Amino acid sequence: MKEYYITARCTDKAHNPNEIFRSRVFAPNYVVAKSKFWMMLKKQHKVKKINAELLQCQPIFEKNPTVVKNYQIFLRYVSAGGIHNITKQYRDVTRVGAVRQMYNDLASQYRTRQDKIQLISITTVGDKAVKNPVLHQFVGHHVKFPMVHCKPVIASKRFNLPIKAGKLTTKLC
Amino acid sequence: SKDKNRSSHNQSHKAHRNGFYKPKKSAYMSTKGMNVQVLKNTKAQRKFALAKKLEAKKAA
Amino acid sequence: CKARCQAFRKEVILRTIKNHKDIEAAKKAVYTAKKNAEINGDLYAEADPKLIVAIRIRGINGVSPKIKKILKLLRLRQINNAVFIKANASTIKMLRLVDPYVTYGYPTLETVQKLIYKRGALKINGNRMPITSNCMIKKALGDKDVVCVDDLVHEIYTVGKHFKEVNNKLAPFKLNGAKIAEKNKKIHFILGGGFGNRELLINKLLANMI
Amino acid sequence: IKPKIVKKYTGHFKRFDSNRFLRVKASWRVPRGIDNRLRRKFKGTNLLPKIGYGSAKATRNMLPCGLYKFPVRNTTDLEMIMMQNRKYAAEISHAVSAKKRQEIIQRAKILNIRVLNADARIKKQEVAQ
Amino acid sequence: PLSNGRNRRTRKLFKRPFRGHGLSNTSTILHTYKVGDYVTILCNSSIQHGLPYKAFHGKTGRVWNVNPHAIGVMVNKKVNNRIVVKRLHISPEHIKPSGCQKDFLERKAAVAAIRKQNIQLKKEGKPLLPLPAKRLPKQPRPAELIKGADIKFTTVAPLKFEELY
Amino acid sequence: AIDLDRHHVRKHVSKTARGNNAYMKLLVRLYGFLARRTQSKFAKTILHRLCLSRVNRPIVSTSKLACLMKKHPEETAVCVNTVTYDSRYPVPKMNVCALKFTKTAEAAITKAGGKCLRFDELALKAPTGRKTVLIRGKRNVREALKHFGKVCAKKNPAKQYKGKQTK
RNA sequence: CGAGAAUAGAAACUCUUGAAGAAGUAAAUUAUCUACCCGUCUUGAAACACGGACCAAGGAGUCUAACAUGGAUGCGAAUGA
RNA sequence: AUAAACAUACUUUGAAUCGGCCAAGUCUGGUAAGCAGGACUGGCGAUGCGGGAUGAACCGAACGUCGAGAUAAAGUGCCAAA
RNA sequence: AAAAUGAAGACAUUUUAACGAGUAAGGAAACGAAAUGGCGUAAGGACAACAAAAGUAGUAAAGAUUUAAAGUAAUUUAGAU
Repeated sequence: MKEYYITARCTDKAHNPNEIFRSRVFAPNYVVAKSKFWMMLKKQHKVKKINAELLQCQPIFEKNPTVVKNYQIFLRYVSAGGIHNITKQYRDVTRVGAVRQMYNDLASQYRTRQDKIQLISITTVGDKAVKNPVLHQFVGHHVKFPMVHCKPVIASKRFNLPIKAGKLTTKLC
Repeated sequence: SKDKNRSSHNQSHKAHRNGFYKPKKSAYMSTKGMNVQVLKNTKAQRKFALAKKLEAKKAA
Repeated sequence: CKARCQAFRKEVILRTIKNHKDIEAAKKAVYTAKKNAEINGDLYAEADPKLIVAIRIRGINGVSPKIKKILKLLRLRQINNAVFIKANASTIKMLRLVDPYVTYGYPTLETVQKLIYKRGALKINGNRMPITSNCMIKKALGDKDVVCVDDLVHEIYTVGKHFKEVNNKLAPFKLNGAKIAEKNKKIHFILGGGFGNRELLINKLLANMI
Repeated sequence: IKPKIVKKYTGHFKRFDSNRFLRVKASWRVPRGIDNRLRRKFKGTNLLPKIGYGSAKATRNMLPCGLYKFPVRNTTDLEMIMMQNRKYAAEISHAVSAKKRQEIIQRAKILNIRVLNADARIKKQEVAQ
Repeated sequence: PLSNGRNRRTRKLFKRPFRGHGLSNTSTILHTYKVGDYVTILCNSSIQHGLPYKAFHGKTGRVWNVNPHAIGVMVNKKVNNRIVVKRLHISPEHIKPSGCQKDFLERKAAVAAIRKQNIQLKKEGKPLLPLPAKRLPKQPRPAELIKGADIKFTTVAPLKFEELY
Repeated sequence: AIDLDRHHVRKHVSKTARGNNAYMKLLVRLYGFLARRTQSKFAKTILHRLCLSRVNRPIVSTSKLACLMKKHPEETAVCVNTVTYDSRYPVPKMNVCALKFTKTAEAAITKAGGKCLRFDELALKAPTGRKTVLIRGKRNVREALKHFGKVCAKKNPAKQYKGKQTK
């Protein structure tokens, strides 16, 4: 999952060649980003690739991929019944990192595959605007929990024997 | 004992094996059933040019 | 006797300098133009690609009669076969029709060089002979002003005036096998599949295939 | 000097169903049946003679000793391979008597020609001799 | 299952154009056809006499003979696995001047104009003009600069789903 | 596999003298060597015609040689076939190289003052072909060509193989 | 630093096994993988469709007459007799 | 624009065959049918190989005898290679 | 398929390149660069020790049973009884 900045213009009778269409598209690569970008133009402004020129398709990186932020993804997906608008909150350090979480959450809770979800916008909310019941318990400064029933950690697959000698124990960790 | 009446299945594939034989150029140059006066003009001139050419060959 | 071998060798050296000068000067001009647009706050639209490399992905069984003819006109008659295709409004539509059976994109100069040097061949007297000498290239393409392999590469990459005659001489490269897709080759590359337009990502697939 | 004689299949191509029925001999016959298991090349039974099994042309029809075979019926037959003693080998015919076999054998040693039946139709010099 | 009538399945093929009934044009009978021209067979149902077969409707043919009231037309017909030459005699009420070579004919005029100048320049010493460039498919567009003084930006994002009820 | 238009089958061109004629096999060898080395279209043409079948090597009469060389007096007609004699018209003086001369044809050419050369003589005198006129006989004058087709045809009917009660 | 070019530069070796049986090949057995009854009509048979208990010998596009095409042959306005 | 010289155009003689069946981002009769009949294409028939446990048609891919390598559909707890 | 060579080598010549699934069906003989290549049964006409005693055979024929070798195969070859 990567984020791209794509611009283009339409040069034909219908559209003046002075209107630039910008976008911020989350795509696995840059070929998919243009594919998403063109369909947005075709379904909204009747602009087709045969009558348009791309200008700049540059990757966008996180300025501070070390600061924890609370996100708020506004999205619309298609179900068996109809189309719905949903808002989901996520905690991550990168914009692209949170989007992959949204895709994995949507595909599990709602069983909605990737070719039904359209991301309208993604912003950053404060520490009190989180409304997810599970995620609201981890925004405070005084949060602590004893991680228990830990499986003992193996340093690497090198020491992973199939049969072990002696009893096996879990960890208060 | 009913049978299947007709099918075009595998008929375009059969037709394109030895493909559409185009007519030769000699087919487009036929002049049967043309204008009677136009035909008379052509025959009259072709007899005039032929006689003149054959006379010169005869002299030498 | 063979004093012309040194003379022929020098002409290859002189022409190679001219070829590299043309490619580097054109590449430099793009970089300078891009900077001035950034300085002036303008917008720069990169020129559309001219050369397309296409690879046959699917087999030969179960192809529509119209799709079967296009793959013959592009000389993609075998699975794992690569050809170079001129990009225009004619061949772009032709490739879209045969999309499920091909993957294509825009190759880099390094990709073009390695394809010709390692897998290149020519059709001489109806024989698919691999490239082994510049005399074999001078004989085949003498009248087209192509005497060295680096002249063969330069014409292909820049799409010169004699591209069609030069490109037709080259036999379609027979590539190896490589991981075609992430999901499978039954969907478009946009969906994670194998076929379709890969744009500049065809070089990664070609690297594992050459 | 002798090259490596390489055979692509050292077994025998046995007729189909020859093992089950005795009226069916082991000499190969291509199955023409419309439902034959072998001729449709089923897994397990797809062993048929093909031109691809042919051995190398350089080392074809060559005996393990490194030479070809040239049958002889008399001493004068040996005179046709005296120039090629390094390429051919004499093979006395199966009907040549014991008296004539010695004359061929003696002359072959004189002409330096190998004989593949050098110990054939010999007398009783194995017991009491 | 259809019948083998001559004019079967002509409820829509042989119908006149909407508000196109009555008499035809006058230029239809005044157009001068010459041998070698390209014509289009268009069966006019308003004239039942000499109506061509319904299979040749819309076919483009070449004039091969001119007769006092009929114009000879020669079109190609497709048979089992071959192609045959069909020769017809059609009144002008059923044919039409084809425009297939309209683009080709103007290119000949453009070349003939340039060539006529090249005979006015070579003898007089001036450099001779070249022939017009050949047609090519839409080529890849070249690089160009876009000014940032008269430009404007409009953002594009997926639209929030709005119900139509 | 590979998707081809067709598979390679033997090309339908003969490259040797058909039959076991020891002399026609020698002419093919003689002109196969001439065409390969001299690389002249004439020797290639003669080599190609020497390998045609008998039905494709039609005869040329002395009447046709006379008319073809009327404006070519210092020439040598070359026809790869039997040369027959037309008993209705005179034979002028001319040198003819041919595979075979009919007894009445050779006498007519010799008596008129001409020369009857074989093909090994021509290769000795004009190998590449210098004073030669290439001549071949008519192929469509065969009686078999009349019956080829369907006689019911409206344009070019066949000629109706005769048989029981043919009226 | 140095491409072209001119002058000088160079590779002939070890150890093990074998007429006390080497390398390869064959037969028998064992082990892993693999293998439905042949012929036939049929869209489709391993078929709950038919013939087949086993073996030997016999066993089925031949001859005469007319026509045509085609490949080799002789002669040629003649050819055959 | 692209492809095409073992290209292209054929000529003559003639074999077998016209019981077909299947799939479907197709249709008509029928409640429906592994039912009956059609338009376009691809297949089985005539076809083995790898996968779906087993399967005429599905997926990959069509076959001279082999050695080595990346691969396809698809799989990676054991049967079962991962 | 194309180039090279070619009175006789030999393996049905040398080199290069592409190709090689298959029911019904077709590819008669001959054709030096050969217009598919061959195995087997019987009978007829010739050839088979070139110095005037000229293929094998009571110093063991044909047949039969097996052991091995050559050929992709049809089959051939030799040993022992």
